[PDB]
Amino acid sequence: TSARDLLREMARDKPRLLAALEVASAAMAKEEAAGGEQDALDLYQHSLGELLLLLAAEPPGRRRELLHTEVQNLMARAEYLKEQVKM
Amino acid sequence: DIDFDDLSRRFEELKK
Ligand SMILES: [Co+2]
Repeated sequence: TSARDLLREMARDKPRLLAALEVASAAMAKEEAAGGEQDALDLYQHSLGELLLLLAAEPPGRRRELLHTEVQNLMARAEYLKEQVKM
Repeated sequence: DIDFDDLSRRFEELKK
């Protein structure tokens, strides 16, 4: 089980968090598709905004740690993609 | 400790 699968399972009781994670999942799928780069960036930006506030709202615990790790990774993926697009 | 200052800076930069 990946960290992401586990985060999703810990989020089973929190629809807003699941939904933001699904938008992030769509971003990553778009990054793999021909012509998908701008859609990926838009999905990354939107999900990240939501996830940052959800992270601020999260009480301390394993789910917060997983969410922080995922947010850092998503931000880095989006940053790298943005640089690739800028060329 | 989460560095929200770093994350908020990076987020504004990304958004453009
Ligand atoms: Co929204």
